[PDB]
Amino acid sequence: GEEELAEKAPEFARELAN
Repeated sequence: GEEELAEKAPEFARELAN
């Protein structure tokens, strides 16, 4: 359940920083 988020990782790094 962590691969899908790592393979796609949609604007996750930014949303996570904004």
